[PDB]
Amino acid sequence: AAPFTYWLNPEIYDAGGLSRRAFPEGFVFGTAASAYQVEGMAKQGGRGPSIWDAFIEKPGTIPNNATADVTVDEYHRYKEDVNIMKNMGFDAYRFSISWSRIFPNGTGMVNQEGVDYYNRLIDYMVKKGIKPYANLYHYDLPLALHEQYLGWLSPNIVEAFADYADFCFQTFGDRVKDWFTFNEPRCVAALGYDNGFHAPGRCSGCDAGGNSTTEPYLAAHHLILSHAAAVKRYREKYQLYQKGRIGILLDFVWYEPFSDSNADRAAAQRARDFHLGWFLDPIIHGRYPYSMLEIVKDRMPTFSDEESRMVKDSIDYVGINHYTSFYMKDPGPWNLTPTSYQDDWHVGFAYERNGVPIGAQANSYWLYIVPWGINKAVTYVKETYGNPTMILSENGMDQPGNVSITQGVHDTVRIRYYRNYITELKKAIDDGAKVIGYFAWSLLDNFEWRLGYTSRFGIVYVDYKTLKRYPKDSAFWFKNMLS
Ligand SMILES: OC[C@@H]1[C@@H](O)[C@H](O)[C@@H](O)c2[nH]cc[n+]21
Repeated sequence: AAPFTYWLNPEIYDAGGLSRRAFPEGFVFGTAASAYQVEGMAKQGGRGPSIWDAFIEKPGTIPNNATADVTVDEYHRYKEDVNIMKNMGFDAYRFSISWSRIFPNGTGMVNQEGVDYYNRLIDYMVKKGIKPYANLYHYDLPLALHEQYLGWLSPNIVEAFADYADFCFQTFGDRVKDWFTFNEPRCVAALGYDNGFHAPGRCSGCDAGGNSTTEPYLAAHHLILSHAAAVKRYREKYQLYQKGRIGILLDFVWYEPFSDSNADRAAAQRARDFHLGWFLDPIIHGRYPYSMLEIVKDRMPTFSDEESRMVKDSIDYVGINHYTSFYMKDPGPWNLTPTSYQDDWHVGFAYERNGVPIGAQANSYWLYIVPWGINKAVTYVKETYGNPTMILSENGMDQPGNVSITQGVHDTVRIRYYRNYITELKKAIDDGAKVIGYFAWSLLDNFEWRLGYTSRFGIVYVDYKTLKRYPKDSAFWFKNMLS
């Protein structure tokens, strides 16, 4: 590469006073990824198609009709990837297992070739001293199940998921001691079924059809039951023998009141309710948020008594995926007519106060750089939910995809991002938050869902022509801070 690639960035060596000794004994630092975003071999090695394979087929879905058939090809270059992880000082890797790579049809026939891949992967991490954190679901429902009964929209999914979970616990649990059932069921439900932005692209006006007033609530409900059903398998059959732990990964945008009024304060709490409460209130309290029940009414399913008991306390810890924050305003008087889950929040978003933007915007349209947001979010979870064990399970930011190696590696904006967010995380911990780990999204630039390869989130740059890896300055910033 060009000489400027090798300029030594002084920011690499400013850890902002952070080290392992600024965190609890045993605190875990890792990176996070997902099966579809990094594996490749989408249509090979036995893997049956998922909803994203079909979704991607519609022209104009991914920019430049790009695909994840290869992406960064972690399927073949996992040893290199794990080696970078170890060399940069990380303790852990949160990956996901692909459901349809294990069960090409979602239920029934096991794909032994898929099982073999995950065994290779996990065994290699253990060999190198990287702790495996396995996530069971990251947007990749087997297409068959969507075809049979529309996947998350059917109560049939619950036992289908629990069986897949069961198999994974049986198969991988001798060395995986850290499980998550779902990555961000709120996005699975909202992007899948409210605005159709993600697979299977259902919504009120969408080509695929759908109903934004009802389907996201149906989906969310079945995701919760599926989580609880899977955890029940874990607890009853595996937990006391494998001695591991199981949680869920929940996204949480911080919602800050725009002003001190009762109205704006209530708006911010209302947003938290619909964004996080939706899943965390059932799991901690066995019930939905009050605001949701009153606003959404008949459109929300209800839990039976049995269901409520299965759902309550169905985690050993909660993963919080946190990136960004917004101001929240009371939007005036509310219609009235059901329109969508997002509309049901009855809030106004604001991105600046007194001419000052809440923060700089990263590449992604939704990502505003607001480090103090991570402190408020974690503290809120501490105060609202009885100080549960937490993992800060995703955090990072993106550069535009169209940049050269030479430019891509000097990501001092990302160094600032981490220094500042990790610093604000430390404060919330120092103040009592029971956070036991932190994971950066992501090790490698990868397939960014609807943004394709126009968004680079990695701390390692990937040349998509050659699949060669180039650690960015931020990787070295971690390496330095972690020793
Ligand atoms: O947008 C960057 C990343 C995605 O790539 C991940 O798959 C997803 O877990 C997520 N949630 C919030 C931000 N992100």
